[PDB]
Amino acid sequence: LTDQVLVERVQKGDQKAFNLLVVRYQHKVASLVSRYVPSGDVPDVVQEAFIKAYRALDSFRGDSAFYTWLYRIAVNTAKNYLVAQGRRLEL
DNA sequence: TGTCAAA
Repeated sequence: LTDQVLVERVQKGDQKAFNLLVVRYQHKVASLVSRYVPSGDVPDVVQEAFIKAYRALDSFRGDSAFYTWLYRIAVNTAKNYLVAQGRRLEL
């Protein structure tokens, strides 16, 4: 089961295939997100990143490895979190 | 909104 096979399966309606991608990548994504947001907020941001990746998977062209695309989604989700945090903290 | 080398 390569990432590409799992992605193809999800794009064909096999939702549970995506759970294998989450199991494969959640530790890496948490580590990445922890570079950007406070430790207590990492799980929330990681969860959002994975939901966004899943819901946008139909638009993923496969012009990179899945993880390359997911990595950038995670970074940008963290960045959006920081913008929202700035607003809430009146920065 | 999009995020597509890899990381």
